[PDB]
Amino acid sequence: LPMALEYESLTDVQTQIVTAIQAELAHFRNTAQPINLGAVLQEQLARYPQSRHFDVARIIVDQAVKLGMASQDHQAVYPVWQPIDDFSAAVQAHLIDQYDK
Amino acid sequence: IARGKFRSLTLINWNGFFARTFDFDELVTTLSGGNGAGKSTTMAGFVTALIPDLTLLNFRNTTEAGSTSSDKGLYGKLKAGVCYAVLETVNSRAQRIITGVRLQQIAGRDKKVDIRPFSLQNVPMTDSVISLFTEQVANKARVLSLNDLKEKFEETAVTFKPYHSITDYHSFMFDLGILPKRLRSSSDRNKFYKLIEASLYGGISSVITKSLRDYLLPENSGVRQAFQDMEAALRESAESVANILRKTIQREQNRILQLNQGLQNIAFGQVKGVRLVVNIRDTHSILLNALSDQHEQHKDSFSEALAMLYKRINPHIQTIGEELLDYRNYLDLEVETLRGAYGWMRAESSALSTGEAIGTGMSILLMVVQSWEEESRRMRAKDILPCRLLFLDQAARLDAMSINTLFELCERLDMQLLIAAPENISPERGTTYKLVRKILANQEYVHVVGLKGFG
Amino acid sequence: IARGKFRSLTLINWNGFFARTFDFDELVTTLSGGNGAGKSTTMAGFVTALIPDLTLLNFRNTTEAGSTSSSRDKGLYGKLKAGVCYAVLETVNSRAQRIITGVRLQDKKVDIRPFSLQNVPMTDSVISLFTEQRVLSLNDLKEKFEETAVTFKPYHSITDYHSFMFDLGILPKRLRSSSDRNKFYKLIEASLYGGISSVITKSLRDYLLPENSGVRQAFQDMEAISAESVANILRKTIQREQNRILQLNQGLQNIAFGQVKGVRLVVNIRDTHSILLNALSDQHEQSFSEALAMLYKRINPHIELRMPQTIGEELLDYRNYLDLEVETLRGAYGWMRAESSALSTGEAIGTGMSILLMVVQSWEEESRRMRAKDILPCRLLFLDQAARLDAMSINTLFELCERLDMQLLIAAPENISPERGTTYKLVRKILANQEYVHVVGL
Ligand SMILES: Nc1ncnc2c1ncn2[C@@H]1O[C@H](COP(=O)(O)OP(=O)(O)OP(O)(O)=S)[C@@H](O)[C@H]1O
Ligand SMILES: Nc1ncnc2c1ncn2[C@@H]1O[C@H](COP(=O)(O)OP(=O)(O)OP(O)(O)=S)[C@@H](O)[C@H]1O
Ligand SMILES: [Mg+2]
Ligand SMILES: [Mg+2]
Repeated sequence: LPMALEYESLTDVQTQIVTAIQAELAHFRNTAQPINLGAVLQEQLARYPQSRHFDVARIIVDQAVKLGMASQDHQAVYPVWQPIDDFSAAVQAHLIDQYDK
Repeated sequence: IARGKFRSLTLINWNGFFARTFDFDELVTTLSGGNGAGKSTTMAGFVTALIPDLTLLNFRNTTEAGSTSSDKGLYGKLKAGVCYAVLETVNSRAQRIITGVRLQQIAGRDKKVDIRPFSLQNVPMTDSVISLFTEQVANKARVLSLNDLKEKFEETAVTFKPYHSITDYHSFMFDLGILPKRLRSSSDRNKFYKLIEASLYGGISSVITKSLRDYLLPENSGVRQAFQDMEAALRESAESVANILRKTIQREQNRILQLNQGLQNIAFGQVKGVRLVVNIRDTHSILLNALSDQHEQHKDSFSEALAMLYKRINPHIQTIGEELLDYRNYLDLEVETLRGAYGWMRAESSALSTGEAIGTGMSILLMVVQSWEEESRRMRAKDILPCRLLFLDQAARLDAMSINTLFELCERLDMQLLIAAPENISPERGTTYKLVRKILANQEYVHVVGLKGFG
Repeated sequence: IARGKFRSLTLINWNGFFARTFDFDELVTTLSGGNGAGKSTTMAGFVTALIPDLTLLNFRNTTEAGSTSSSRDKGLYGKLKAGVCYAVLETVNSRAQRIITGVRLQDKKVDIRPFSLQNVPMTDSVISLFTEQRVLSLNDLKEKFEETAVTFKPYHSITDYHSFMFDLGILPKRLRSSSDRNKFYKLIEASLYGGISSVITKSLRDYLLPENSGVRQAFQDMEAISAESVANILRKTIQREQNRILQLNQGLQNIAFGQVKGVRLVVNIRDTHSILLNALSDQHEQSFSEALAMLYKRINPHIELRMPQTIGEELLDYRNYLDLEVETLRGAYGWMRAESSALSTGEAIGTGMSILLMVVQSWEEESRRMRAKDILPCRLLFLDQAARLDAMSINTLFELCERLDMQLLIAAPENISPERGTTYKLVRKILANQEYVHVVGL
């Protein structure tokens, strides 16, 4: 029966990506220019390699929402699957208009 | 061989959901979000669209799964006015199908609600599922009633058919391969619904363990029928029955023999295997052994006759006669979970952990369907195939190893899974719908976002 | 200004664990890893350490929440090995006297016999206080201590164990009879599985408002008459225990679970019983338990049986006068009676968890009388599969302990655990076909 005790550290620079993405999107708040994730995404992917592709998405989305809400989202209309990449991945969401506070 | 798949469960005027469509991926559809979002309810709407039978519809809480204490769950999730819950199907014949349920609250005195099943055929792939129940007045949506739907289509290449009896609804879906089992009698509906319910709360659905042979076994309507008749002729046979049984059992035992093989590289925690060990009651085993080698003839109702024979082997405990014909009665089914400890062990919740149990449970369910479908090949055409789909609300209970294994499975056999991660992290393979419940004028308002293709 | 808490849970010989020490965190302890790695089981003994009662210990599986099917195996047997096993805790009284409470463990039935260990030095790892170079059995160990400095007590009846822990500074309640313990374990169960404890709600007043054992004895004797006094008593016994709750509420106001922004305890005075206290209050006409049984025999209801003193007896238990109700908040109609069939998985647990605090809080205070004024009982709950709670939801939980001076043991199979507090990672792997679990921290 042996027994020691070892602790491991988890370093996730995912926090920087968030902050840079925060301001990157926050940038849209200032100006009435909405946040079309069909463009915000198709462009942002071009920066970080497809290795951490997914993760970047979620956060741009997660962040894109905590900032507002689509306007023609109460006009009951099926959002079209706006594609990105050269391959498959796509995104579904109307433009993000009016703000919250 | 083409196989149908659901494409969209669009809910209308529901709790926090006005006109929000839900596109299902070829395999997995993960509902991402925070607590009290709309994940579960979204499925609630789904469940409903299939089994609009209120009798069985009961949305408890994932904090109560063995609650045999039947307030409800279906009312709230809908707002005032007219609502819906519809399904988009891709029939093996590339036929778009709109099987849906219409809802509308009722006089506020008792939480009661109404349901009218309906379907829409030949719906130009040009129009969105949501553009079927909407108008545009003064720039604010207007949900329309079924009598409104009728008119907008009355004269068109599009066919519409309101239903009265659930059976009409059900049977329709089955005819076009949306439903695997024959939903004729209401008792059938119980079995089905409970499976769907079982997939949800996750785990070793107890109710589907006691009557374990009531789900995996076809009780041949051919046997009783054809067999009896032989007697109608005899009057005006001996052990030709004994042969029928052990061959009919040998048959199905070969059926089960394989489905198991379909579950070997499954790894959930410690569970490295789930099988359907098929045992034969000694009571009947020696009877089958009796009506074979030995021969003490008493040719005086074959039913009645056989009965007396049970007195031969059984010095313990008419109705005995007949019952003792059906394939089933000559068995004793069970389930086992493969580990690294004592080889295989009868499946036992008390002996398994949260995860280990869900997987096993999932399995059992996988098997349920992989029995109903084939057991229906006859009553179906050679060119139609049902859809296979299950649930796993609160799928966070599964780590990475377990959850991943669930994938390789659906891919393994061809299926879809509307999982739900109360947490934001989750599988990169498949579709992801992130939800965010917002407040506008003190009114619920879920916020959806789509992601698919990553892979 | 004092405080007591938990320092470490300890297992011995258990299935997958030859001997492990989990040092309890200051505020919150968490367990994460792969499905079926040794999480619940670790808590299982924690539950088996506090309540060594085979009649109560029944670890069904999550998937089965409200299962009244007590036919199956209580499931604890296969959770350990064979031969000699142990369950032990390390708590620090308000006095700071390191205590060691726990029990030995060994068809499919399980034997169990509790014990204690006082005046033990801290500079000695309890781990070696049960291990030898092998495990030196109960009989070997009693000699260890005798001459030296420590107190091991071979407990006969379970009643004493508790009657020993409470007197020291652990149990927030007087576990006297089975009645008393049955309810305890149930709370602990409610913290393990979560959600609104179906059981507690249906009998709220039985886990919140205690009995003033005296109003019963004193009352009856006297005659060996009265008037508006007995009535008077109840009133101030109600409004008192009512303001008690009032405060318990004012604490859980900034909770955040899904859409639940609050929990409360609506203390209401039954229509029936209400009328009695208004009648005895200012009016009058024509056992004293009997007299009452007649005044109630005027107010005409539905159900109608009865013995005059079993009735009056029931009308001297101020608690039977009140009828509690638990309510949650929402941006919606807000203040609505909680309802399992209403709140989502998260909301459920959040609320459920809240009430348990009412329990413990109420209990703690319920016995500051029969306990040293220098000691402040240790409070702690559970939460298996906390993965069901999102960040906001989990944050709030944390913030609560820092509000209710308490400790919380959680367990999330999830690979993502917080950061506020020590955290353990467990990974079980096959070795010689013998169940083995590697324990490391992160
Ligand atoms: N019968 C009901 N009555 C009133 N509100 C309801 C009812 N059923 C659901 N809701 C609402 O729906 C929300 C819960 O939605 P769910 O879809 O269960 O959420 P959830 O996202 O699954 O949460 P989890 O399970 O915690 S991850 C609550 O905030 C309620 O206001
Ligand atoms: N009654 C039992 N008999 C024998 N082994 C058992 C019994 N109950 C549990 N186990 C074993 O213990 C393991 C589960 O241990 P637990 O500590 O409960 O796992 P868990 O990590 O809490 O589960 P989750 O919540 O699903 S991640 C399994 O791999 C089983 O082999
Ligand atoms: Mg567990
Ligand atoms: Mg839910």
